[PDB]
Amino acid sequence: AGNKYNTLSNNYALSAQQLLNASKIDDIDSMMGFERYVPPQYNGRFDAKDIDQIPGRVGWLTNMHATLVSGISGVDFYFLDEEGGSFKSTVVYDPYFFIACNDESRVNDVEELVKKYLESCLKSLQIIRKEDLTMDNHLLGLQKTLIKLSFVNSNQLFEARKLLRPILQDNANNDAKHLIEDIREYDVPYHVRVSIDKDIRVGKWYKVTQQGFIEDTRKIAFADPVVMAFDIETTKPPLKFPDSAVDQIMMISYMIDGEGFLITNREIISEDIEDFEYTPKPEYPGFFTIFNENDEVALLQRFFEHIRDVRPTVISTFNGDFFDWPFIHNRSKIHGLDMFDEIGFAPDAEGEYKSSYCSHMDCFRWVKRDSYLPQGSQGLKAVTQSKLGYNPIELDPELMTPYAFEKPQHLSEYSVSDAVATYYLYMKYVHPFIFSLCTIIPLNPDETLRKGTGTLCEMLLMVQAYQHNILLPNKHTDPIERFYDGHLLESETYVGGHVESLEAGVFRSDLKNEFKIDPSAIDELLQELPEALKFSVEVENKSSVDKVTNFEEIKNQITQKLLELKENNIRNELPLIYHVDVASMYPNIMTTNRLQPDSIKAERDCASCDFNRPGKTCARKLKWAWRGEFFPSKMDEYNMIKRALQNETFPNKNKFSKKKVLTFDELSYADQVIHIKKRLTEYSRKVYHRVKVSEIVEREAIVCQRENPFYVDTVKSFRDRRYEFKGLAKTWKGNLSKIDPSDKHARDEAKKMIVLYDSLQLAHKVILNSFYGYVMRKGSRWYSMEMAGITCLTGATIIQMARALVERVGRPLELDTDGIWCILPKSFPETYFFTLENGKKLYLSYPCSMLNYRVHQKFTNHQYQELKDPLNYIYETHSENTIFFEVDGPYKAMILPSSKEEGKGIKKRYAVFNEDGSLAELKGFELKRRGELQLIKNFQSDIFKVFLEGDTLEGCYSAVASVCNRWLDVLDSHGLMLEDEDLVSLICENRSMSKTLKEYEGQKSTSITTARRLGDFLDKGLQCKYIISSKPFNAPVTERAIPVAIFSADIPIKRSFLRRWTLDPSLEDLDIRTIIDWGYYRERLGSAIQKIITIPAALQGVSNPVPRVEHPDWLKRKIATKED
Amino acid sequence: PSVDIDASQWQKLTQSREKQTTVITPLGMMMLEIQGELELPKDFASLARRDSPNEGRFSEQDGETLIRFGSLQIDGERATLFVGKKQRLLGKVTKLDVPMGIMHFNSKDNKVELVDVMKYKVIFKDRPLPIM
Amino acid sequence: TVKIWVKYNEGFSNAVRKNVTWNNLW
Amino acid sequence: SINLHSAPEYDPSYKLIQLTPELLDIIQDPVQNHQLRFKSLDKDKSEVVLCSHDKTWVLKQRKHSNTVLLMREFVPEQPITFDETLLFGLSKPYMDVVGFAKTESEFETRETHGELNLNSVPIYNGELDFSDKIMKRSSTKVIGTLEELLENSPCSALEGISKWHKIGGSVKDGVLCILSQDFLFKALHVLLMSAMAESLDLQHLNVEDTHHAVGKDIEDEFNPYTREIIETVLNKFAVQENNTWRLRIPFIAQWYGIQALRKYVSGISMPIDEFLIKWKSLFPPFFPCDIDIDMLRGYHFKPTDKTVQYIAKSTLPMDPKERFKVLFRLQSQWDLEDIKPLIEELNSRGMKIDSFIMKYARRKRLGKKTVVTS
DNA sequence: TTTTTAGCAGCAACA
DNA sequence: TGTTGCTGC
Ligand code: SF4
Repeated sequence: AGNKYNTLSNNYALSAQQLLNASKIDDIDSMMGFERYVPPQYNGRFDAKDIDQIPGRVGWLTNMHATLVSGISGVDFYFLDEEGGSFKSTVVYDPYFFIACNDESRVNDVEELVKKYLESCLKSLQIIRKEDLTMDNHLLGLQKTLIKLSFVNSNQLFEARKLLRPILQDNANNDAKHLIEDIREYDVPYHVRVSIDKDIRVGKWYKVTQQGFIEDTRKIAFADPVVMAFDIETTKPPLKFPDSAVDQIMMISYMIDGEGFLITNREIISEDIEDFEYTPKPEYPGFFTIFNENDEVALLQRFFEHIRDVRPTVISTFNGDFFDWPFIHNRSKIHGLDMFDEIGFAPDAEGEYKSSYCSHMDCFRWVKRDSYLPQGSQGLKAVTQSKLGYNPIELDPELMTPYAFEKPQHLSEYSVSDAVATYYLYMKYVHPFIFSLCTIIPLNPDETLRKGTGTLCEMLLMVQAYQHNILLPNKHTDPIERFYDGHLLESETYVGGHVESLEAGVFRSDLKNEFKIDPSAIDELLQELPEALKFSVEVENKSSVDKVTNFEEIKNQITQKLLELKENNIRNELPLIYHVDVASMYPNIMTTNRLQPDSIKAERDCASCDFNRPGKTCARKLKWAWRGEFFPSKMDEYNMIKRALQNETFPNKNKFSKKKVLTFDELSYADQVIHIKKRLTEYSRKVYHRVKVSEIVEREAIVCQRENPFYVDTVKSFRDRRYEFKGLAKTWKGNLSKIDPSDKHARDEAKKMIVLYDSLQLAHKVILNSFYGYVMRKGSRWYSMEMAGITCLTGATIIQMARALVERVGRPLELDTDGIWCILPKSFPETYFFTLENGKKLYLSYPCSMLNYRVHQKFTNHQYQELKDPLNYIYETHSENTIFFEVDGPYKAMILPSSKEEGKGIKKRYAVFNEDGSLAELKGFELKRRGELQLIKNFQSDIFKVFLEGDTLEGCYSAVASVCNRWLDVLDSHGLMLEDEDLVSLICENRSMSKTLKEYEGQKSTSITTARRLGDFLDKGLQCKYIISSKPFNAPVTERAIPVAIFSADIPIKRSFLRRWTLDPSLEDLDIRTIIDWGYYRERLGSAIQKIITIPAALQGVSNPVPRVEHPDWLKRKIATKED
Repeated sequence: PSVDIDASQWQKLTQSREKQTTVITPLGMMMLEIQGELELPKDFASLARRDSPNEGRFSEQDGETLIRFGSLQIDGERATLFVGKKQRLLGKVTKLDVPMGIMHFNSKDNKVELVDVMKYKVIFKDRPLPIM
Repeated sequence: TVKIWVKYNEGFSNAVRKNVTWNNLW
Repeated sequence: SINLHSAPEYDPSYKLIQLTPELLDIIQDPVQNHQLRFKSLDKDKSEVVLCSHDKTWVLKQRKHSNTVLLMREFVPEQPITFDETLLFGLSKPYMDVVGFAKTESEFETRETHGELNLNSVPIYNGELDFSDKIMKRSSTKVIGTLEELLENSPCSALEGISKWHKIGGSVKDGVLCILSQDFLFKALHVLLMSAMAESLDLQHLNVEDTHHAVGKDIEDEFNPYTREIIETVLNKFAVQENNTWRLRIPFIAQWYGIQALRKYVSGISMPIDEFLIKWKSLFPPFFPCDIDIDMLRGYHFKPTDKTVQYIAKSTLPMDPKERFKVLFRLQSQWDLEDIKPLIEELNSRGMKIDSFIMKYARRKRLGKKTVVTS
């Protein structure tokens, strides 16, 4: 009894500090034009149909943030607004959460207890009712009784949580206190709460009124915000990374709405730069006006002044969360400028740069999450090449600081190139994508850009659960340990997507392949043909057979081709190279089977349900494959390890505690299990000679069909809206071509909206495929590890069923989860058109429709139940299935690599070519990667196009082998040819270090050796350009890595370091060719030749086309045993 | 300041001579683009004299030391350029999207003369190989 | 005598457009 | 095969210029007076343009990172035989080419509006005996004839004559000049009074009859309305074509409205009705024209919705934000067709007017009108 | 403190 | 020869 007075004072102090920060934000917002608009009083009848008589002001909500108002919690909403430059408005709303009771008869005893226990922080209390999908018989309208606790602000809500958590912990471990079951909805972010509970969304238009925000629909197009995009050039030391403590800003390049600007620091930049044009395409203009400023502080002041003048509501950068803004802010602090009081920008709790009025659109966040680019193509140049379809200017980072004095015009051309690349990357891709996501997600642009996709699914599901009055579950907490057969689980999961590599080789539309058709598969297909064609009209094309004039003509044409393939079942003819892939596979399995985490019921919850009668159809049973990884050790051995650890002593992790040492039982239970797992890994390895066992167990779960439909309705509805936009897209495509060609005739509004619907299409797309993932989002809500296993095993069963047909009528090459790559005979029944009485043609792909018909006969849900009458709880039962293959192709060529191991393919690696010879799709491979060995990139650039040459598979591999031999001649001749500097570059291998410093005092290797050798010779991001030296003989490759910059150095310096690095004091020859390890480079290229060519042909049984690169000994044995 | 482009001679020669048939114009012109830097000696008169007579790799023509730096063999669209003893370049004859034009600024008389107009170019985009 | 070669640039680069002055020509 | 040789020294005079299809058509035209000409205002600062006889392109050099060698065919002065090296696929040598130039850039041509360089051209206000005044000032620059001016201007002949006529260029006593706004419109006013006083066909005017009509009863030494002045007024306020002039009547009325704004209502915001009455009364009798304060405001600004006041576009800032600031200052709330000619000067980016409008100032609508505030 | 999932290639170490 | 780690698909 001795601290009750010191907690109240700190919360008033924190609320005053938050009000003082809110005042500073109001001052900054007003400077930037975001004056706080308060709408006129209106005592009239509220109807949203008469909005134009409705009072206040209409605007599009561009930016929203949580604030504390004179403190009361509120959200400020920033409206790019129509017409106006901008204006903010505030919605106040009480933060709240719920208490759950175990006995609904004594809720009033809990009410009196919590009124009296929370009196210091509670604003108001109310008893409410919500649907809880974990409650027995909620499907009869039974609702859980809940105590709503409301607060004046989010700080008082947090104190109520601190007071209640001890009672929940006492109740769980060990009176009206024991009637408190749990707290619910206590962890929803406050701005997300206001956005959901008021249905306000960024990217949407609203009228701000006294009653709240009213959404507007007469306006689907976005407003045009003022968009700034910037980049910065800094000094740096040779071979190191710029340090904001010592290095200066040389230049800041930027674009505002399509005008270009450059600020230069004339302490560093040697000449005055004149106004110039950088237009890399006619669709990307860049006129640059130049501000030649005297010093770094004038450069910073000009940059902050120009931001205040143009009032950008978006600032975009490339990686500026982690370089640009950190640098500007540290340089500003060295010069005594406060960047928050100058322009409203500060680092948040994550260290990311944010303001109130202006959203920070780091393009690199979208590149990492949404661009679908592999991590090797996520640097600005490779994004510009892959998205904007030009090469930006490229400068070596080691030449930047020299070129500020020697060639500053060429440094300014580089800097404006990266501003142009960033601005047009933002405007063409990031802008329409993020603001489109905001129209549906209850988040601002900054959070919508930066949160993980499974958190975006969580927000969408929280909107839908709130709208249906469902009670949100608390966030799933993984159990700290689990056991299986008395063994400690290291991890548990399910069997995921099925993947097979069936063949390896070159397959070409102009080279012949052998086919061995199963005549019984053609008999099945001939017997299925009438219903498969009817299914293509009725289900795929949503038409009636009675409207189809040529149905029997198409049937007879397919029947003839099938009969000829039945009689001539062994053929050697040209292939059709096809990809067949399931449209949105996991989402469609989920909608078809009514899979949610709201239904997976136990035998208990199913037995407690009043719909559980004799004859029940609503209990759909589905299989999944669980997979444990556990320690070989048993429960007695686990207990022996625990007793051994209880005799040990542990360091206290809490730096604020004076107690340096803890016992085992004084550790947190998570820390206890970390120490147990460590000693069990050692014990298991010592006693059982293995650390883990893995086991796969087939399990069954009950999918309720009668359970409240909110999850699946979100998926069905979202799927239909996306289809809607694909349709609208097509109608718009017709509109963009039907009309006249005067491009500027008030139809550039029509094309932006085309980008817009495309973007809402891609948006629903990501959201759907994400729901599909979210559901295994550890720590998220609505988690459902099961459901995920059913979805994967059902998918694996569908794709194995499809493969088993394709293997009987053609040859499947690769299978990955939802897709099959195959070759069919060129005589196979392919594409047809049904003719309707109205002259419209419906599309038929027989290889696709034969699979879709079999999917519908085997995987349809005849148990799907939907709630027809919500007053009487009447359910209808129908047949649901949305699982369709799509077809892509035919393709010109496909190339599949083989393993060096006997009988083993290489999965998820292939190259595919279109009929025009363009590269359609690739898998694995290098080159596209940052750094790597330049020889292998140049070899890969040459080789891929040459797979389009030759009329047979052997001819194709022979053309490819010519290029392989030419690249072997360059190495076998010791590259004495060409120029020395060129040899350097190609041989060069480049590697970037993440953060040098102590990560680097840390590990040691080739780059680590190159970075240390650059340090010996001449911070974060360093490009280790190196070659591998022949000397010292028998030394590890990591000690033979020589930096290429030594070859351009003075002969005495070059001699001293080459002698020291080769361990040859007598080294007098300094030619690069006698230093190089040609054997190492010959093995690197030979290993590329094995993976990309020798394997394909030799794996398919064609003789080895590059004999100068031998096959692995397993593959030689596999060929010899295949020919015997 | 201001100055005219004189294009009368090229125009008269163009109208009086047939259309361009191969990659070389009737007046005997060719361009060339290399993805790289052509590393040549900094001096030539001294080095042209030590080249043995049999090779003739550094010849003298009208008082100017010309270096014989390669050979070109055109096979349809394909083209190959041999450089020195150790370089082989594979390339192509491509039709120019924008017909290039070479001109000539006579600083002496402040006259500008149109020299010729291109339509094709010989490009070499792959790393040089030995001549074999 | 055999010291003529091309130092290969790994990728084709086209530089920034520049304005032209009278002195740029002469 | 052809042997490729290189000289020790290249001629840097040879440069590469991109030739667009249109340039090719121009290039293959023997008809033209002037084929093509490089033009620049000065030697060290201004841009360089390429001009045909009727169009102008601005030149932009674009550097590249490659080695580009142009080879010309040559006939070796003495027979030269080369040794065969291990080179495969070599036909007999039949001609010889030498790389004579190494170029690092191309000259791109972008279409732009030609403008006259009016640096040393003085302003003429109709002063008597102006020949004396041209030596009262020290103008070293000499412009005898207009062709010399066009020759030293960055524009084509047709563009030059069009712009020269548009800005009211003339020549007095053998000295090239630019007429003041006041005296030009005064000469127009007297001319129209004489033309309608003699019942001349306003659609078929010639120089001699009108010139005779204007200077009939005034002394020649004090009659500034010379024949060249007549040619300027006709080429400014009429369209020619045996080529005769026909008056641009709506254009004349518009000019007259600009004159009225600059003389009488440039300091006060008069109600539109009184200004239209006085404006109407200033014309020479029976001149056929109707009017709208619509273009009157397309020309000035409106302090309130029913008044008009003159504004000259030349006095407006070139900084966007400042010009928008001063525009919002002239009238807190602005119309539309009223604000469009006021913002034309800020960004040639060809945009939706509303775009830059909001960019600085901001739009706000109501029932039918859209005004502009902040 | 915020955080979708599983299946697979292949380099390199060591059981 | 197999498992295990890590990066990156
Ligand atoms: S199967 Fe039927 S009775 Fe059982 S829980 Fe589901 S809806 Fe209720």
